[PDB]
Amino acid sequence: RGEYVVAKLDDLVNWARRSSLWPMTFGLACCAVEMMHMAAPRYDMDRFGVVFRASPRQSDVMIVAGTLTNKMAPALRKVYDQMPEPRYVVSMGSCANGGGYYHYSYSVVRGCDRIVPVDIYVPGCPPTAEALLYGILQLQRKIKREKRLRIWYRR
Amino acid sequence: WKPPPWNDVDPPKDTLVSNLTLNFGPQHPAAHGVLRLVMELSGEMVRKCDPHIGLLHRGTEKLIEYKTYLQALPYFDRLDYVSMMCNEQAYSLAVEKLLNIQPPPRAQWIRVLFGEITRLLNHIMAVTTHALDIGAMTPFFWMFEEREKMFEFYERVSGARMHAAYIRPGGVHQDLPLGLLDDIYEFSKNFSFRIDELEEMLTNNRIWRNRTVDIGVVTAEDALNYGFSGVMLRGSGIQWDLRKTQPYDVYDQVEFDVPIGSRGDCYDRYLCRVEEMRQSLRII
Amino acid sequence: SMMKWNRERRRLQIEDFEARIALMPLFQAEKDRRVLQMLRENLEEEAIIMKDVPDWKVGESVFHTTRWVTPMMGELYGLRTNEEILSATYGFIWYT
Amino acid sequence: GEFGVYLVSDGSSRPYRCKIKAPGFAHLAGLDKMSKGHMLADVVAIIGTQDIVFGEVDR
Amino acid sequence: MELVQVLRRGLQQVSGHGGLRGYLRVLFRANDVRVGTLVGEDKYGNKYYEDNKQFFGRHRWVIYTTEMNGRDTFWDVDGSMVPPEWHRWLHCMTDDP
Amino acid sequence: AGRIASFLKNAWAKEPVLVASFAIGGLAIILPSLSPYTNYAIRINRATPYNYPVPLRDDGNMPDVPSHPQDPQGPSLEWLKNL
Amino acid sequence: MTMYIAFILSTIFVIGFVGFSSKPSPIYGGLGLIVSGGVGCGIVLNFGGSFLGLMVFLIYLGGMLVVFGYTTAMATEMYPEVWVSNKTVFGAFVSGLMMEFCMVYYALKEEEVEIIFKFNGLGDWVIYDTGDSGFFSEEAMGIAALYSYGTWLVIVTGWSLLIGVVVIMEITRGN
Amino acid sequence: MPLVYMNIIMAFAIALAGLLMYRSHLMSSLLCLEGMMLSLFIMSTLIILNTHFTLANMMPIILLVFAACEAALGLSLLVMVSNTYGTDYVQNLNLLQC
Amino acid sequence: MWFEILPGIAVMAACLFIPGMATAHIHKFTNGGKEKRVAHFSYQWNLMERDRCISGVNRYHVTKGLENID
Amino acid sequence: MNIMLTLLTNVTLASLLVLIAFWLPQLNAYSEKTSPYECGFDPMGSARLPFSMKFFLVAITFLLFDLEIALLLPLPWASQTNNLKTMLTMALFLLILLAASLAYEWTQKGLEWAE
Amino acid sequence: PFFDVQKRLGLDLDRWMTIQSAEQPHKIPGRCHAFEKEWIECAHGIGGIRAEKECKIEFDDFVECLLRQKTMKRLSAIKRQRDKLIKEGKYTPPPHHLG
Amino acid sequence: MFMINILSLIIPILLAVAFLTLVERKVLGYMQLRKGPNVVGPYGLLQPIADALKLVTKEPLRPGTSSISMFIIAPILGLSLALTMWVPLPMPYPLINMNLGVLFMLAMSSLAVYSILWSGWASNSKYALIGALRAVAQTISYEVTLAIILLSVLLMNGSYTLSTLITTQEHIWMIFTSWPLAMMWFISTLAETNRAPFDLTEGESELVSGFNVEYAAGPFAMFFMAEYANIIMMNAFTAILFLGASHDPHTPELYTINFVLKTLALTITFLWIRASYPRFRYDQLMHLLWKSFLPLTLALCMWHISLPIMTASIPPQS
Ligand SMILES: CCCCCCCCCCCCCCCCCC(=O)OC[C@H](COP(=O)([O-])OCC[N+](C)(C)C)OC(=O)CCCCCCCCCCCCCCCCC
Ligand code: SF4
Repeated sequence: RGEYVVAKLDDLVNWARRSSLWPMTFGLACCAVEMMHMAAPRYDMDRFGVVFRASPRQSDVMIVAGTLTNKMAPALRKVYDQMPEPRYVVSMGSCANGGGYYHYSYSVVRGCDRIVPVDIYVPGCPPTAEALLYGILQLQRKIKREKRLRIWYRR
Repeated sequence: WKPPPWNDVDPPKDTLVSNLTLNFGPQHPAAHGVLRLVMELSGEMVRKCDPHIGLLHRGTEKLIEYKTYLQALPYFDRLDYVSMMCNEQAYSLAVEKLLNIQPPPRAQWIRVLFGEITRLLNHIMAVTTHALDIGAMTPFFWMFEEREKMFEFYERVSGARMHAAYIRPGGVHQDLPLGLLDDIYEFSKNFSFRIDELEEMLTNNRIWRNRTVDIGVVTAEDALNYGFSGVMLRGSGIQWDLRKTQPYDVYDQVEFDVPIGSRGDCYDRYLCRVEEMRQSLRII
Repeated sequence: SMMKWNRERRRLQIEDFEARIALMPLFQAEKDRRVLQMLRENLEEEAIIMKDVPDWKVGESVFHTTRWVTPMMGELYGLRTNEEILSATYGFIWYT
Repeated sequence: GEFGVYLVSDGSSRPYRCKIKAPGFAHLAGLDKMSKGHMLADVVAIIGTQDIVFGEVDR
Repeated sequence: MELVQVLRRGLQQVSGHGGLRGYLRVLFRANDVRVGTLVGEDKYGNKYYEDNKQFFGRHRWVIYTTEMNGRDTFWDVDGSMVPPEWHRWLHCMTDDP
Repeated sequence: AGRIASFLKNAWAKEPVLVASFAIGGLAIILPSLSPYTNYAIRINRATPYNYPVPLRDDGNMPDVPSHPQDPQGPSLEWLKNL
Repeated sequence: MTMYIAFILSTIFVIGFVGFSSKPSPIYGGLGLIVSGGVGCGIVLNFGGSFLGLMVFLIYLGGMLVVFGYTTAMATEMYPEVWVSNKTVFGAFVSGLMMEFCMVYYALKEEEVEIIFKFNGLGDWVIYDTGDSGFFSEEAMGIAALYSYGTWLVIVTGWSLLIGVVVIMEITRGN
Repeated sequence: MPLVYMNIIMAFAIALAGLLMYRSHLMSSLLCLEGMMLSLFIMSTLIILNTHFTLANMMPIILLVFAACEAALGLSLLVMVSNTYGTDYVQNLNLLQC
Repeated sequence: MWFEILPGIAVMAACLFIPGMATAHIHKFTNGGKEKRVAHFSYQWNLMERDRCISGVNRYHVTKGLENID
Repeated sequence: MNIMLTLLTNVTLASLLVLIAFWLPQLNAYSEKTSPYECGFDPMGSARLPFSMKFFLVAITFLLFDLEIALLLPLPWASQTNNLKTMLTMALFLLILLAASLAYEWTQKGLEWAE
Repeated sequence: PFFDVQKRLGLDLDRWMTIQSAEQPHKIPGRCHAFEKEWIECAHGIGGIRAEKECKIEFDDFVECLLRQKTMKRLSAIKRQRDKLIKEGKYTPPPHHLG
Repeated sequence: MFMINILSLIIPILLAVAFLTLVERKVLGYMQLRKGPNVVGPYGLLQPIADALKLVTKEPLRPGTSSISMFIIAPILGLSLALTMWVPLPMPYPLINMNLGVLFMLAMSSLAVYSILWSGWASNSKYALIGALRAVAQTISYEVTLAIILLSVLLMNGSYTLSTLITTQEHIWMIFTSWPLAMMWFISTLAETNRAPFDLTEGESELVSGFNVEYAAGPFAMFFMAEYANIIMMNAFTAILFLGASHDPHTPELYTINFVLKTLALTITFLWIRASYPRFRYDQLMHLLWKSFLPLTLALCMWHISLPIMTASIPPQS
């Protein structure tokens, strides 16, 4: 029936969305160079199918990597809106997650989620490279359990 | 109607050129994600550049007034986040100086070993990341495989990958796991080849030189007066190095050849760094 | 090596051209018969259709001289089909 | 470069004020004199060799 | 001759992975066709391997089970599926299972 | 002499490119004058019969032109196949 | 259709000319002209001018008009003055689409159009000439005569072009 | 005369009119200049190819390489105008007056 | 190792294979086994128009020789 | 016949390619999404200013050289002439005039364009 | 020319191309070589105004060879009458018209 | 059956283009001790499909200050030229046997710069505008050496007919006669094709993405497809030009074996270079071409115009 044909169509879209999401690392602090270590041939997320792409209009998922300050806050938000749909943000590190070490200071926003709708929370200070790689695996697993076409069919 | 000017040089109008204030960064890849560089341009020619810093400003010193000395130690690990152990070296040396307490000689030798290992950590990204922005991308992964190896060494001793929290006032927190000196020795033997790998890749390449040679040159006096330090002075021929002039810890009981350049441009510092890589390997 | 090869091609070209030279007599004679025959077919059609024109004597020599002129292609294929016209005007021209 | 820490101890068990000499701070200060008479595609080059990490220059 | 041995080793991979079915299974489930000695098995179906010939890292590895705590995991893969007592050995924190 | 050799070597020290191009341009402009094959080049170029050599009316007393395209009379290019 | 294919090609040529002649935005004016530049070569190609047709593509389509885009990129009038921005350019465009549509209708009925010159509305194919060109492309042989008989022309053309780079620097030097 | 020939002739005339009927952008005026010769180049090829004037085939290029040289002057004069005045406007190109 | 790249370019060999094989075989198939007789000059074109007219089936590629003349 | 058909078929295949690359992925839009991107900050208002002379200068020099190379395409056919001596003298004359314009251009600052 | 320097020193600069009946590459003709040769030799050593009227037959024939105005006017009337005749259906084109 | 042949040429070219990104990613990756895509399908065979249809399903945002119509015609022009680049290629028997194919091929390649100019203008951003102007001045500067090299190289061929190149190279590769021009040609194509070190047009590190700074999803694919399509055809053009191969009339298959193998190998060198050399700078880019490339090309053209007369080895025009 239509339910079966819509189940395979979104799966076909589901395949690419979980295998071709080009990430962006908003290089902020030691979390960023930690991401850069997963870029080493040790892990090479490119083998999963994701490549570091600049020009936020081209990317699908953007990773906050480091501590967020009020100065950095308006720019990080506005670049998030111009990021095309679907757009997912991954909080890497305690500072990005909830401020971490800089959670009480006068010039850090407590948690990056106060600015953007965080999809995946990656703990760590810094999160080890494969631990952040694990978060990317979760994001594809979360992407797998989406019902965009199913919802529209029942909409 | 007015009579024409006598010299026929009709008077020039208002300025019809602009300096095009450009908002470089932070999303721009070359801006380390966190830079607000703004500068003025007459065409490609640049007039002035304002490096608007602050996009990563944190309390740091503000909270140190409220954290104890032990609690304040991890702050330095996150200060110069590429040189993990070297910052704690500064803090531990300072704090133990006030306490008039000197660490045991075994602790001193551990600090210098990881300090120069940290010197390998920092210098690798310093050149490779510059190689990323300059173009050719391969040197990054080319050597970041090695960066994982002493990162694995960091984990074996302290227990964490980056922020070791190892160098504490009074020495080091823990002792090395048995055999750790052996594995780092294996890395040390093979690492000099990897340095040769880079020099083969970049040193004689025309494209790298022409994008680097005779670029950003400074005189010795301005470099010193500008408060510069380390390679920024040694690249300009300034004869100075803290480990040699004021040997802290056990740096006096070891010899190393400070790589003093004689041009001061971008190229001299690059050769100064790669030799510092080899001279770091001497310390290991 | 390229010097010797190019000289050989020039000998090959003149050999190819010489075959064309021998082929000119038959080709010229065949085209000579064809073009004037097809012109006569045009004139024969002219004197079945211009018989009713108040003043149209068939075969007016538009040029004043009695010297032969190569038929302009308009009066040659003008009364033929669309396929004949297209294949003749730009037939060589198209030929991708 | 020269990473120095200047702290004042009040005699208690906690630091009273700690100022850190960031090598990038002086270097980034001199970035203006660096860029004089150079290409825009060279400002990235001089920035690279200045060994600036903003966690250090921004304190 | 050397290329002949390498081709022979390539065919031995298919024989080692239970013929054609297992070779296609692991390739489309783990992107790995390298076979090592069996080293252990938890009470979950998580086949564990080990091959000292490989360099540090890939020298010991895993293919996860198909059924985990009443959950389908044939296609999807997770790193936390590893039980704790075996997580110690897998990450080379201890070279004895 | 001494200046010329020094200048050429000194120029070939900083720039190898333009001295090479000047050598090539200076060379290629010379050999065609002294080349012994240019006369051959025009001869074979003239030998190519693009158009048909229309026959001439035989009124007698021109033995040079042959009466048949096999007779020894007329232009011959036995050099061509050997060249 | 293939009866009057060159009728079409020349027709787009006229409307392409009306485009930039209607004084639109310079970038769009370039678009209208290059469209006319592209369609014009097809007219030449239909007549056997393969080399001449390809030239305007190489030195004029992808040549002259490319550096024109720089001056348009240099001028950058403070608002785009494109077709919708002004109303007289629309009137220029609408007008420029009128007479050639009017006269082609005038032409196609009685073929007796006498605007300035006596013009026939007959099919494009007629004026062609019948006869083989053998193995030598008539266009190529004529162009290759530059270095055979066009000796005087090519010296003057070369000298003037040499003066061309002399003047360009001198005027652009700005003392 | 063949309908094709009149199309280029009227193409020139409207192109020449666009060159003469100014507006506010001598950019657009210049665009009418090479287009005006483009019709000349196109038309010249038409007769020359049609009539088998073999040596005349040189002339379309000769017209081309020289009308192109005028662009070198015309655009270079433009930036000179867009330097002392900044823009490519024409109504402000009246400093001479008296 | 490096041979895992080979399947990536092995497919490429197939992709670039198709245009070459097709235009070769379509030319062969359409033109009765022989390749497309090209006419870079007007001479070769009017050669075909003789062939097309002389074939009696209005196709140049149909070749008919000594079996016709008497 | 086949030529503009090849242009036609390629043009269509491109147009359907962009057509379903627009309507099919049409989901939702916002002003911020359509806002210009300038390194992640606010655009102050630009792309409406002239760029000195150097880009223009190299543009004009290219055209002048491009027009000179336009004069020397027929050389492969020119080599098939009967009087080669007239050809090689004139063809060389074009070539060193290319050099002369470049040589003049070089010494008078020229290709070391403005800054 | 205003100063016929070409005639004085006898070096040919432009007149090799000025007419189509002169020497041509590979000895191939123009469209109207026969007519232009006739008109040219009619109007040599005569005078511009004298040859304007005396060599009138040659000029118009050569012009008609080049433009081909009246000849295709003949064809246009032929076609116009044909379409005004076969549409009403009095005469049918023979097979050789349609092949 | 001409239409089917047209499809039989264009989809396989596009199919090869998609797999380039895979081999681009993988050959690059292995060249730097990495692995490249190997999870999405066997050895990443399905990665281009995953990449392609994701960008197809990604919403194509148009900038607020866009000319929409110009924002669309430019990618159309870019890809349409890229496919039409292949119609005169001498692939055993060339599809469109244009006697002036080389002139045709140059004209379309030069016309490709209109995509760059309109891309920056329609985007209407300072970064896009300068990136486009920087891009176009790079390529238009490199046209002159592109045309001169062909004029010199083809001078020993006989004409501009691309099919005739096979006859000239029947015995030895054309590179042996003009190896100085072969590297002269190869670098200029690299600058034309906009690959590292000539990536200032894109400037992944310092110019964001150049003309593709805003182009996303749908209209980005055309530029990305047009870019990579030109890579093959330029390498294919170099393959036929200098690295010629024998062609048996009774077996055109063998020539296809050689041509495909050569052109894929030449493309391999393209990203091989991209993985070895740092990015150029404009002044170096402008200076290198007009100070060390033009004079050398001019002299070499002078060498090759006189050489056939020097050795009486002029080639037949037929
Ligand atoms: C009788 C004999 C007649 C002929 C003899 C000819 C002379 C002898 C041969 C000379 C060498 C060949 C001609 C010159 C070639 C170099 C031109 C040049 O400008 O060089 C210096 C140039 C410029 O060097 P530069 O900029 O350092 O110095 C130039 C000189 N100054 C400083 C004064 C300006 O070199 C380059 O441009 C470097 C390469 C740039 C491109 C980057 C990618 C390179 C990839 C290389 C590997 C792949 C090669 C593929 C080859 C083709 C395969 C099919
Ligand atoms: S979470 Fe930890 S590692 Fe990450 S930026 Fe904050 S302090 Fe640094």
